[PDB]
Amino acid sequence: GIFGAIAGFIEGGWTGMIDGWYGYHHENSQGSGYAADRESTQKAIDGITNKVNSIINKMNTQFEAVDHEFSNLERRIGNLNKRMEDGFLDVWTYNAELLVLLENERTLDLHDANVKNLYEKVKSQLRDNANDLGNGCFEFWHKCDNECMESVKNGTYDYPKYQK
Amino acid sequence: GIFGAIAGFIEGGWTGMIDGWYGYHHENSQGSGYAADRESTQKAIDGITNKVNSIINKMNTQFEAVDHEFSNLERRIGNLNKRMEDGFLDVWTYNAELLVLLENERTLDLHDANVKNLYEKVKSQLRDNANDLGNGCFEFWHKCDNECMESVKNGTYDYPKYQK
Amino acid sequence: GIFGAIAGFIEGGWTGMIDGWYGYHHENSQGSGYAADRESTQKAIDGITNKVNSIINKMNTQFEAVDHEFSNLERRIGNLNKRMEDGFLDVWTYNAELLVLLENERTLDLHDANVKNLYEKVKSQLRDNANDLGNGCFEFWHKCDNECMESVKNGTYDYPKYQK
Amino acid sequence: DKICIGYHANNSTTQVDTLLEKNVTVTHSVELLENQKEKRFCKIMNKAPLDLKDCTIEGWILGNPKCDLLLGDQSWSYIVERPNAQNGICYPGVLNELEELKAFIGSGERVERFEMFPKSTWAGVDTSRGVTNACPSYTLDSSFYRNLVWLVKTDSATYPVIKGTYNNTGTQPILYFWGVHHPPDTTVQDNLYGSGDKYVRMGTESMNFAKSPEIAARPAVNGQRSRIDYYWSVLRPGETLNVESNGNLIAPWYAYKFVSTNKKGAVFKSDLPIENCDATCQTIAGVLKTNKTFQNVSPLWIGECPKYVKSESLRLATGLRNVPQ
Amino acid sequence: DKICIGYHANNSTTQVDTLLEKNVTVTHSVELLENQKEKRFCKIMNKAPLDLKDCTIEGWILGNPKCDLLLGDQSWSYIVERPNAQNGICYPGVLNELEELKAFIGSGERVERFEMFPKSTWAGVDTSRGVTNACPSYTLDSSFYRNLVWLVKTDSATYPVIKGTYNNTGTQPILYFWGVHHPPDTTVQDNLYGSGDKYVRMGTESMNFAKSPEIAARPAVNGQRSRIDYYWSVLRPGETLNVESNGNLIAPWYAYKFVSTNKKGAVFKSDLPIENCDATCQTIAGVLKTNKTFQNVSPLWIGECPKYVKSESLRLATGLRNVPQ
Amino acid sequence: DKICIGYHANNSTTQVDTLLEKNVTVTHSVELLENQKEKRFCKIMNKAPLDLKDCTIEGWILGNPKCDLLLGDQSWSYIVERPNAQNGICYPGVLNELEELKAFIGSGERVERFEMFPKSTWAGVDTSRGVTNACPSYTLDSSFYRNLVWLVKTDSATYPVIKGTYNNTGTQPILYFWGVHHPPDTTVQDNLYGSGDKYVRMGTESMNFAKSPEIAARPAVNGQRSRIDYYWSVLRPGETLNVESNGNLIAPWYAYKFVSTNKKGAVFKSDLPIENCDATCQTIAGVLKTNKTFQNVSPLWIGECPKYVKSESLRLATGLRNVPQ
Ligand SMILES: CC(=O)N[C@@H]1[C@@H](O)[C@H](O[C@@H]2O[C@H](CO)[C@H](O)[C@H](O[C@]3(C(=O)O)C[C@H](O)[C@@H](NC(C)=O)[C@H]([C@H](O)[C@H](O)CO)O3)[C@H]2O)[C@@H](CO)O[C@H]1O
Ligand SMILES: CC(=O)N[C@@H]1[C@@H](O)[C@H](O[C@@H]2O[C@H](CO)[C@H](O)[C@H](O[C@]3(C(=O)O)C[C@H](O)[C@@H](NC(C)=O)[C@H]([C@H](O)[C@H](O)CO)O3)[C@H]2O)[C@@H](CO)O[C@H]1O
Ligand SMILES: CC(=O)N[C@@H]1[C@@H](O)[C@H](O[C@@H]2O[C@H](CO)[C@H](O)[C@H](O[C@]3(C(=O)O)C[C@H](O)[C@@H](NC(C)=O)[C@H]([C@H](O)[C@H](O)CO)O3)[C@H]2O)[C@@H](CO)O[C@H]1O
Ligand SMILES: *[C@@H]1O[C@H](CO)[C@@H](O[C@@H]2O[C@H](CO)[C@@H](O)[C@H](O)[C@H]2NC(C)=O)[C@H](O)[C@H]1NC(C)=O
Ligand SMILES: *[C@@H]1O[C@H](CO)[C@@H](O[C@@H]2O[C@H](CO)[C@@H](O)[C@H](O)[C@H]2NC(C)=O)[C@H](O)[C@H]1NC(C)=O
Ligand SMILES: *[C@@H]1O[C@H](CO)[C@@H](O[C@@H]2O[C@H](CO)[C@@H](O)[C@H](O)[C@H]2NC(C)=O)[C@H](O)[C@H]1NC(C)=O
Ligand SMILES: *[C@@H]1O[C@H](CO)[C@@H](O)[C@H](O)[C@H]1NC(C)=O
Ligand SMILES: *[C@@H]1O[C@H](CO)[C@@H](O)[C@H](O)[C@H]1NC(C)=O
Ligand SMILES: *[C@@H]1O[C@H](CO)[C@@H](O)[C@H](O)[C@H]1NC(C)=O
Ligand SMILES: *[C@@H]1O[C@H](CO)[C@@H](O)[C@H](O)[C@H]1NC(C)=O
Ligand SMILES: *[C@@H]1O[C@H](CO)[C@@H](O)[C@H](O)[C@H]1NC(C)=O
Ligand SMILES: *[C@@H]1O[C@H](CO)[C@@H](O)[C@H](O)[C@H]1NC(C)=O
Repeated sequence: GIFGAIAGFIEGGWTGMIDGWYGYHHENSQGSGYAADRESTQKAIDGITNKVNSIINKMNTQFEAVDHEFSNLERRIGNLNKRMEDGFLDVWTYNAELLVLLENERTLDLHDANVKNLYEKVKSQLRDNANDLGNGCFEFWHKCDNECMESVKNGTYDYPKYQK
Repeated sequence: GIFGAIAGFIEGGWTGMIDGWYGYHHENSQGSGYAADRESTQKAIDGITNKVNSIINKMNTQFEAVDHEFSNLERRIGNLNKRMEDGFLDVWTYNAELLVLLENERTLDLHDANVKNLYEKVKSQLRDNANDLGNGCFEFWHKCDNECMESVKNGTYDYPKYQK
Repeated sequence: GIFGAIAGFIEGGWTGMIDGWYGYHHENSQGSGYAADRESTQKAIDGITNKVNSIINKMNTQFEAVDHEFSNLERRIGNLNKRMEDGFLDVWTYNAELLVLLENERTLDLHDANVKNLYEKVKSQLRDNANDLGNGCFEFWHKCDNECMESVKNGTYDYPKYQK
Repeated sequence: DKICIGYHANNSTTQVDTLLEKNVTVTHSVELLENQKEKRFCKIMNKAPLDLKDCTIEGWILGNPKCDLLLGDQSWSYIVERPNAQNGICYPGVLNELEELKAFIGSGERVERFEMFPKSTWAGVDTSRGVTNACPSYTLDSSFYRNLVWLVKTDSATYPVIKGTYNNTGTQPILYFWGVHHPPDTTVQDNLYGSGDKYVRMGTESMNFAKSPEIAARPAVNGQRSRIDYYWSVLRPGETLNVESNGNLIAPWYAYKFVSTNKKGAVFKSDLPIENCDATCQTIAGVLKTNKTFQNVSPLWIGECPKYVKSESLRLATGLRNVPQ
Repeated sequence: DKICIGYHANNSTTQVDTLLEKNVTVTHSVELLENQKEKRFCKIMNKAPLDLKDCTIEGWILGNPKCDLLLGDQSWSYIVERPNAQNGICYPGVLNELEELKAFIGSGERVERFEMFPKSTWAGVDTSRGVTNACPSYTLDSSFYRNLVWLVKTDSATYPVIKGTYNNTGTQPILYFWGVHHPPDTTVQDNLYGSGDKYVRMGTESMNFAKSPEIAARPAVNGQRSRIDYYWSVLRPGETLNVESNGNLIAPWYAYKFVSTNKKGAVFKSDLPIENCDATCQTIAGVLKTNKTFQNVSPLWIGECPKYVKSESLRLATGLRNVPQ
Repeated sequence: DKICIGYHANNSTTQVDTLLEKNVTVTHSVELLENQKEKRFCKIMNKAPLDLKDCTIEGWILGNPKCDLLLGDQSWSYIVERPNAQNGICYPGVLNELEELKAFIGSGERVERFEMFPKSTWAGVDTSRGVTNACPSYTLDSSFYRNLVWLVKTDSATYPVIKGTYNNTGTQPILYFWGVHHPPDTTVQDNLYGSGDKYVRMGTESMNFAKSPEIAARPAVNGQRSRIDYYWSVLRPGETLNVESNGNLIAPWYAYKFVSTNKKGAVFKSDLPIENCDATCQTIAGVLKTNKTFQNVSPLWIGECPKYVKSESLRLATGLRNVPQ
């Protein structure tokens, strides 16, 4: 990824997390467990459903060939017709294949950046109260229960409190 | 934004700043006030004027329909003509609509990245002499007058001096 | 660059490094010297060879004009033919020119991001054992010989060891 | 105590391509392109196509006696001609403007066969001896077209001038046919129509027609050295037709009331079976039942079909890159 | 002491769409597509179009007597035919190759009416009795076309052979017309042209023409059961034309010196008024006064117009996402 | 002790454009577009084109006596006609359906000239006096086409009916030609073919033809006021042709066995020299020797060529932005 995250410094993915695209794996005294960040997930989901539906929508026309026949002295207009039909066929084939390639590239880059930005979202909150390993895991200095983790998750982590 | 900045960690925008796209809101003993970073602004402006003029330029051809009439025994070539005109109409409509969608997406991403990079430009200069709140505001430890702020703005901020 | 690196905080380039696109210029007691990061280089190279070959591949059709002649009473179908040939010519010209512009933009952005991400790769490894100048050079606090530098390069830099 | 940031993965081995990278496995994708078809012809708008079977379009519309299965009224969503249908134009000749007639019938939905000129129209001639062994029915070795009539001088006298009128007072256009007989020599010309210069002429408000015989000996075709020039036209609502000839007239007899579709219209040359099923999209290659955007089966269809395209796959990634471990 | 980094915002509620997101308000955008037109026909290159008014192109160019408003010279940037113009071909018949003639005139800029064959050209015949109540002027119930002349045998004798020549020694091509009269029966043929087989023939360096009458009774049209076959051609600079007939000739009389444009050329079927204004782009739907790249008014235009397209809007974001608060 | 991160640079001044930025120097790029050509005609598939030289296609195929350089068999990868070739149709007339004949020959690869109707075929007439000073060879002032023969009544008697047959029992289609002579007056008609109504007729399985003379006086062309209507057709394998005429027949004599290509086929109007070189791509403008994807030389070619396009350059950046210092 161009944002360095997916198959980058975060070297792989959790088959464990089955309820979202991006999320969390906490680790504390009550236990661990996976849980997805529903917000940035639903954002990605809406944006990409949008991409797909816009692509399908723009592609909702058909050039239409015809069974018309041409005599022996109509070779020229016959050939004209063939060249036209093949022509249009060629440009629509090109448009489709190219658009698919390009869009896939940018879709992947999108996922990558969303991950990177979630990581940043966290690090920005926890600044001194933890240790950045550099593989996208954070090690606390203090204690974090469930109402603690939850506050990081729903973005309301009180840094003053745990800074001492 | 995929760079996290606009409507991200910088949650909103200043209607106050009316002289640029990206900029500053300092706060010191002489007072506050807004002021735009004319450099990265003029850069964005030139790049995007360029995008628009390139788009208009590439679109400077017209397929041209004709009033030609066809008899009762010219149904085939008539239909051929219609299919051609509609065909081309369809591909140009598609090209336009699609290009607009895509380009808007990437334009917005551009603005976002320019903001992010200005933020970075600053943080890189001021490293210890201030406190990163994480919402794109920086709180000094020392004193900063106007010839002080100005040096940050025009990129010549002397970090040695204020580090003690 | 939108990732800020090329002609950004890294203000220029090394004509010295002639064996890769991205790399290193170390500086220690045995001497200095340039050396390219063959991994991310070969990655870029493969990805961009891929881009070029996909572009050439998708463009591997030709609309084909014809020498066909039309009488004085065939003005209409003659004009029909001309309009068709010019039409297709126009759309292929547009597709080519536009695709070139766009793709160049994104290629450059790719190089920029690859640089930025290498920088990050390093900084992530060396965290306390060096000083980030902010122009993409890192100044050690400890001593780094050649088997030392090499371990940074091949990504196996032991941070515990040199942290004291 | 700690917390980690990461992303989804799964058992998926589905791959996509990018400008930078081919063969890239991802978590969730979608295929926009249909390649599956049912090799058959089904109904469109709950309306069934027309199977010409062992008849060509010419043989059908001219009323070839071995095409009597098709005789009378017909309605269709589309037309199916069979690749090696044997019954078309039995008596050697050319159908003038055949291709445009095929296009016109293609643009149709229904025909009503009716009688336009009873044999009584033609006065002082023999309307009952117009037959040839070139045109057999399944029940005799010498017949002729059901929609045409071969007028021949009465068993002695000469060929009088004969006249016909049909005033189209109805709301529908009429497709109709006639012909000119081109004999192989002078003596046959005389045996059939008597001597003297002969003509065939036809008038409407917006069309007229004149032609004389073109007597010469041609290669044998279905044992005939004579030819017939076949002609077709459409009498519009309000128009009326005058027929006038003093010889060599293959006179219209039956004709068709025609219903124009204003939509596309299809004539498929194919051997696929017509089955009693339903469909909302029908290619010459088969039926597509899809919700997908693209297809690579055929460019020729009737109904609402995906955009034809040459691609093998058009796979679009929606999920992220798959990296299980 | 502190300093903040941020971005612009404003009172704008203008929105755009992206592949990811619809309805997204932004600070500054631009609209590339014009949808506003002035429903009228204006001048092009300071040159005014031709209003045929109550004449069709046929009626204009053949010199229908009720089209005398248009008689003589004309120059145009483009042509406007009115949807329900009443005066075209008054005496029933067909204009051969009408569509190609319309295309040719479409490709023009100017005509100079001149006299090509004075009635004196035709010797030993009556050039003064060629009139019909099918073709009235606004001042008598029986006239004929201004550019054609109906030759009839002199009040007793037979129809002699008649001959005409025009050598185009000028630098401009000449558009001209003639006809063949097809009578309804033998006795009318004889009353007008006398007995015997009749022909009409015309020769140039690169064209020849022969035709005989096609005598039959047709449905009444403007009270006529006769027809006329109209024909048109272009005598090139250097070419010369020979006319020869012994009967049934509707002889050319007036003709046109024609100026070919080499540019596109337009013939608009429309009812919009022609006003005394100016324009650099003129659709069949109206005038566009724009600097924009696209338009959705019409695909048919003359002059320099934006690329026609089906879109409603083509709005392009230039500023950033608007987030005031 | 320290270590730095950075990127490549070099002596390159090669530039590219982006949507955001024009004139941007980069380290490595590639040019996808060819603009260089060799102004000449070379061989295709090791097969050489046909240089018509001072003959037009008409003059070649009809057997104009000054085109005898081309007489006999020919094979070609493509055809080259010269802009101002002087020898085409020497005796004034029209080649019917000329454009379609040009297209048909365009679709060819080879012709074998053979004799289809020896002069003996035509019985009781003069096959040896068919010559005109309109059609000189390089060795006499009065000849005629090598592939046609001008039949004239025997020096006294009248014109008998004459008949010819050729049964195409071979595997190749035959291109062949004939004509009808249109005299300028009655007395010439009589001097050549005698009196009485004359016809020319031709029959095959899938084609028939009848025509009479169209006698009139035309402008002088190559000193002739007469005309000839030229006609061409293709006798398919299995078909057989019957010729029958009692006057005014320009009879087929030699004809061609034709080989259809099924590939594209080209006829180039150009003055470029044909040289003894090789090529895998051949435009009307010259040869392209490239591995590049695009070209801006010409849209008209034979062989495997890059996609024609109007661009000046199509430069694609592969390396990064160049910033030496
Ligand atoms: C060796 C050779 O060429 N011999 C021919 C000889 O065959 C030909 O006679 C014709 O032969 C065909 C063969 O299938 C038919 O028998 C023709 O018969 C009919 C017909 O059935 O079509 C009889 C029919 O009743 C006639 N139709 C009417 C309406 O009267 C027609 C009609 O006369 C012809 O079709 C005119 O085209 O023919 C039979 O004539 C003779 C004829 O000249 O010529 C020999 O050379
Ligand atoms: C019930 C029926 O069908 N009766 C017709 C009868 O109408 C027809 O007479 C013709 O009637 C029309 C009616 O509008 C005109 O009156 C015809 O007159 C002229 C004409 O004006 O066109 C007179 C004119 O002077 C003649 N032109 C010249 C140059 O001499 C022509 C000319 O003779 C005809 O146009 C030939 O086409 O006609 C009038 O003839 C008669 C005619 O046969 O037939 C009845 O059955
Ligand atoms: C002032 C004027 O118009 N005078 C013409 C006079 O020229 C013309 O005579 C014809 O003149 C041309 C001039 O090049 C030839 O000399 C014609 O000669 C031939 C020919 O060579 O073509 C002789 C030839 O042998 C004849 N061909 C055959 C097969 O017999 C032909 C043939 O008769 C004509 O081509 C028929 O088209 O002509 C010569 O006839 C006379 C002719 O009427 O008319 C004067 O007015
Ligand atoms: C053209 O030539 C072939 C000769 O090869 C003819 O073929 C014959 O046709 C008859 C029936 O028409 C058959 O019964 C013979 O047995 C065939 N023989 C051969 C050798 O083919 C053909 O009919 C000829 N046609 C004309 C019009 O000349
Ligand atoms: C065809 O039929 C209609 C009958 O419906 C004829 O219409 C008449 O036309 C005349 C004038 O031509 C009118 O004055 C009558 O009042 C009409 N009557 C009706 C009932 O329509 C029509 O003219 C006929 N035409 C031909 C050529 O037969
Ligand atoms: C048409 O007019 C011109 C007159 O300008 C004729 O030109 C002459 O042609 C003959 C040969 O055909 C030359 O020898 C004369 O010297 C030419 N003179 C001039 C003044 O051009 C032309 O031939 C005429 N043609 C017809 C058929 O009328
Ligand atoms: C965050 O989580 C707690 C539950 O642990 C909930 O009660 C609280 O209201 C949440 N607040 C926000 C802003 O998400
Ligand atoms: C920066 O700002 C000061 C004014 O406060 C100005 O005099 C100085 O020259 C500027 N230098 C640069 C490099 O912008
Ligand atoms: C790193 O470099 C040393 C040589 O300095 C080499 O022996 C070692 O195996 C390398 N290991 C990796 C993982 O690259
Ligand atoms: C892509 O993968 C398929 C197997 O899934 C393989 O057969 C093919 O060769 C690969 N192509 C490329 C270009 O890597
Ligand atoms: C977009 O906004 C308009 C109002 O500005 C609204 O009526 C429309 O439904 C919206 N469409 C979508 C797809 O959100
Ligand atoms: C681009 O560079 C060329 C010289 O290499 C210069 O002549 C041209 O004017 C420049 N165009 C633009 C738009 O900067």
